[PDB]
Amino acid sequence: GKGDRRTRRGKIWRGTYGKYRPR
Amino acid sequence: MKEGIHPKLVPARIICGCGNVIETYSTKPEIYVEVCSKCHPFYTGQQRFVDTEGRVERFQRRYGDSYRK
Amino acid sequence: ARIAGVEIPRNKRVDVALTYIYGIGKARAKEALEKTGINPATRVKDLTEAEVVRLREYVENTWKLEGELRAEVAANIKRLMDIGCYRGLRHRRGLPVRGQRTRTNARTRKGPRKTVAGKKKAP
Amino acid sequence: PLDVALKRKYYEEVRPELIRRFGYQNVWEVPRLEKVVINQGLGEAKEDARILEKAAQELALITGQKPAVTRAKKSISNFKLRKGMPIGLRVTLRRDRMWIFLEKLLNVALPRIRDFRGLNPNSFDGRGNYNLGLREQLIFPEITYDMVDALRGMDIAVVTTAETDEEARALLELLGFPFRK
Amino acid sequence: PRSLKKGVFVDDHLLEKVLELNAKGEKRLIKTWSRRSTIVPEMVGHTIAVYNGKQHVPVYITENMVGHKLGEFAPTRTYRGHG
RNA sequence: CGCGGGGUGGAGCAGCCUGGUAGCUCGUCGGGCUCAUAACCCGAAGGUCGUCGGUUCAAAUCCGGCCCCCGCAACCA
RNA sequence: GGCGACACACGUGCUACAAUGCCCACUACAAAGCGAUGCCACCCGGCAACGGGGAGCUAAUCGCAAAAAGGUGGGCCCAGUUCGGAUUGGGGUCUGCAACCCGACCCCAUGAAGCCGGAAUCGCUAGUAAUCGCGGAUCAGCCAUGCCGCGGUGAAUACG
RNA sequence: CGCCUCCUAAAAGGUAACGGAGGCGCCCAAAGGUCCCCUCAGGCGGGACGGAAAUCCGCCGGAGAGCGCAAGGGUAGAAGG
Ligand SMILES: [K+]
Ligand SMILES: [Mg+2]
Ligand SMILES: [Mg+2]
Ligand SMILES: [Mg+2]
Ligand SMILES: [Mg+2]
Ligand SMILES: [Mg+2]
Ligand SMILES: [Mg+2]
Ligand SMILES: [Mg+2]
Ligand SMILES: [Mg+2]
Ligand SMILES: [Mg+2]
Ligand SMILES: [Mg+2]
Ligand SMILES: [Mg+2]
Ligand SMILES: [Mg+2]
Ligand SMILES: [Mg+2]
Ligand SMILES: [Mg+2]
Ligand SMILES: [Mg+2]
Ligand SMILES: [Mg+2]
Ligand SMILES: [Mg+2]
Ligand SMILES: [Mg+2]
Ligand SMILES: [Mg+2]
Ligand SMILES: [Mg+2]
Ligand SMILES: [Mg+2]
Ligand SMILES: [Mg+2]
Ligand SMILES: [Mg+2]
Ligand SMILES: [Mg+2]
Ligand SMILES: [Mg+2]
Ligand SMILES: [Mg+2]
Ligand SMILES: [Mg+2]
Ligand SMILES: [Mg+2]
Ligand SMILES: [Mg+2]
Ligand SMILES: [Mg+2]
Ligand SMILES: [Mg+2]
Ligand SMILES: [Mg+2]
Ligand SMILES: [Mg+2]
Ligand SMILES: [Mg+2]
Ligand SMILES: [Mg+2]
Ligand SMILES: [Mg+2]
Ligand SMILES: [Mg+2]
Ligand SMILES: [Mg+2]
Ligand SMILES: [Mg+2]
Ligand SMILES: [Mg+2]
Ligand SMILES: [Mg+2]
Ligand SMILES: [Mg+2]
Ligand SMILES: [Mg+2]
Ligand SMILES: [Mg+2]
Ligand SMILES: [Mg+2]
Ligand SMILES: [Mg+2]
Ligand SMILES: [Mg+2]
Ligand SMILES: [Mg+2]
Ligand SMILES: [Mg+2]
Ligand SMILES: [Mg+2]
Ligand SMILES: [Mg+2]
Ligand SMILES: [Mg+2]
Ligand SMILES: [Zn+2]
Repeated sequence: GKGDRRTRRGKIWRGTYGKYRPR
Repeated sequence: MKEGIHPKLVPARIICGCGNVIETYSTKPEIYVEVCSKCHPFYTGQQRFVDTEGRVERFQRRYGDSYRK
Repeated sequence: ARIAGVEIPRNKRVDVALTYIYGIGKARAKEALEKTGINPATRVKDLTEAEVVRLREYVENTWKLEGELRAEVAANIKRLMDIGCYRGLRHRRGLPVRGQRTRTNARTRKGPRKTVAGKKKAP
Repeated sequence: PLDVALKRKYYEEVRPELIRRFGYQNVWEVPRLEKVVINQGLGEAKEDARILEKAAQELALITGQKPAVTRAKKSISNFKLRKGMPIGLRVTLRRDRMWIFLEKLLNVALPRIRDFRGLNPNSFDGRGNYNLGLREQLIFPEITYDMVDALRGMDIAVVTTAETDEEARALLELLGFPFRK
Repeated sequence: PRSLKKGVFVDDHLLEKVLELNAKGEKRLIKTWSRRSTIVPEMVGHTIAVYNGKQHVPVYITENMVGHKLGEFAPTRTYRGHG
């Protein structure tokens, strides 16, 4: 879910990037 | 020993995860185990596992002495 | 009782099964398998006895798990409580530790509500 | 009798080390193992079931010896206990069946305890006997998680002829009992 | 935490206070307001008076509380529960 | 030391007879409706049964002493 | 230092309780805005936050930029789970004189309540509700899930 | 108001008062017969859940346990299991 930061969905929510949502 | 009330003990081969084999008697002819006494980290002498730390926290919080002497 | 001391559930893929071990999330499940050549899709039921010990050996030796991890987590809380730092008082009285406000929620840390009586109006 | 590794070890290794450790003038002075008594004080099966069966069947697999029922001596209201209710299983292991169980208890069972850090050195009888307690019965190799239905533990009494704790601790460590401290 | 590309933070004025004591055969009672100054190995054995906003609480510093800030040991709010 | 009855959540009453299970109405507290209150609606908490002692595996319940509180009786002389 | 307290109580919201869903990879289609100790292409270090290089743009030109739901392919198979992401341990990053009280982010681990919510109660009549994402003001940073805007997909129903 | 136990009852028996205290009006198909075997309570030390007290082990322990229910007598060289 959007609250799960360790996912490509939660990173979109916080507007941030990481291993779980790279660019 | 009373007749007909006990399970027959038979020669038994016990197999551990460290390729170890034990020749004992049991009610099952061959038993496989994931751990024995020949490899338990307590049994195998000191065998300090993942933790050789102690700790080194905390006074080993060096890096660095970069305040001017 | 297979690896470490927990039986990882059969019928599931091996990568999710290993997560049922305290100390292994999804990313560590990704490692151990790849570092040992076991198809992450293989069902636990369908692993060699050779693959059991190969998966087991690495898992149990690379990182500390179940009981020891809890003992080292407990040791650090205990340490914070012993020295008397502000985090140590939080873990004592049972209040949150990471800056969260307590006027309203904190229920995960406080537990069920303890409803009290309130101040009254005038008729 | 027959050949069990632990027994042959008691004579070959442990007896001479004991004599040279303590100076026994008589060969019957040196400590011996006498019996192993296993106690499952259940009480869950007071009336809630005759689960004593599935628990004696597993005690029978672990020891090779059919357990016997123990019944409540007195009645106890707080315990919900009428005098005579079947509230446990006890089995007295002696001679070779004692060795075979002790041999597996050290070689496979105690290591299978999770967070195992050695047997308590303080649990000696004061008079040379030892007791320990287990919380799971699947610590033993004859028991599998598929064959179990509910976790039951036990008390293990190992009786020796040693007059003192000091002699008995030497007897049990030399045989291979990992003591914590 | 503070980016270790930068140093471990001590307000310097407090750090002088302790290195003089070591040199002169410590220890005096050290009263500071730098609740932020990181506890640093040159402090163990001393006792620093930390201002929590009202008072200077004494703080005896031991080896097992080094990676911390001084304010951690002089709490700022007194509680005692509700009636 | 004439004979009865009674003592249990805050109030008033079950439960005792027949030992194992504390209950009912109001009240009290949190929410709701109302502009607000009451009523009303939704939730919850509070009694180790006057007391000491005994019987029993187990006592509010059964037995004995004490405390307290109401009721009856006290006739022929 | 406190405005961030916490036996409690209420309002407004975010995230969900899953399969019309979740997850990974591939691949499409916006609008309105902002941008000179500003936005940062691309490049190497790093699992990542970021760091170091380093073009272009005083901006219908260069940049923020990837829009997301969607479309395709594959994985999960009804579990308190590959649902959910609170809480907590450890390790870092960055802005800042300074992140103890009291920052945001990233990574390993931890993985709570929650199985659709009592009495009661809110909004919306159409490109509306619902759902998807995007930008701006404030601003060193930011507790923004708030506000002011922006388009994407797109219903049900009105007897009275 | 009949029955049982203890005391009063003055070391045989018996012995009164509106003298001091309790109990009975059942029960058991084994709680009966016999044979064979077994020995308690409690104290302390030891043992997962497990507590003052469940079950287990060692040591001590002549009977203070038990013997359906009052009391007394009796009793493990059994009447107890
Ligand atoms: K008359
Ligand atoms: Mg997830
Ligand atoms: Mg220095
Ligand atoms: Mg796990
Ligand atoms: Mg706070
Ligand atoms: Mg000799
Ligand atoms: Mg045999
Ligand atoms: Mg001792
Ligand atoms: Mg086993
Ligand atoms: Mg002995
Ligand atoms: Mg009262
Ligand atoms: Mg009352
Ligand atoms: Mg009645
Ligand atoms: Mg009744
Ligand atoms: Mg009631
Ligand atoms: Mg009210
Ligand atoms: Mg008005
Ligand atoms: Mg009202
Ligand atoms: Mg109620
Ligand atoms: Mg009374
Ligand atoms: Mg009762
Ligand atoms: Mg007359
Ligand atoms: Mg509420
Ligand atoms: Mg909100
Ligand atoms: Mg709300
Ligand atoms: Mg942006
Ligand atoms: Mg769960
Ligand atoms: Mg639940
Ligand atoms: Mg999950
Ligand atoms: Mg932390
Ligand atoms: Mg801060
Ligand atoms: Mg479900
Ligand atoms: Mg609904
Ligand atoms: Mg309208
Ligand atoms: Mg959604
Ligand atoms: Mg800003
Ligand atoms: Mg916050
Ligand atoms: Mg926004
Ligand atoms: Mg008569
Ligand atoms: Mg009669
Ligand atoms: Mg006489
Ligand atoms: Mg007499
Ligand atoms: Mg006569
Ligand atoms: Mg006469
Ligand atoms: Mg009578
Ligand atoms: Mg008959
Ligand atoms: Mg009889
Ligand atoms: Mg008979
Ligand atoms: Mg004990
Ligand atoms: Mg016990
Ligand atoms: Mg009796
Ligand atoms: Mg009686
Ligand atoms: Mg007697
Ligand atoms: Zn082994």
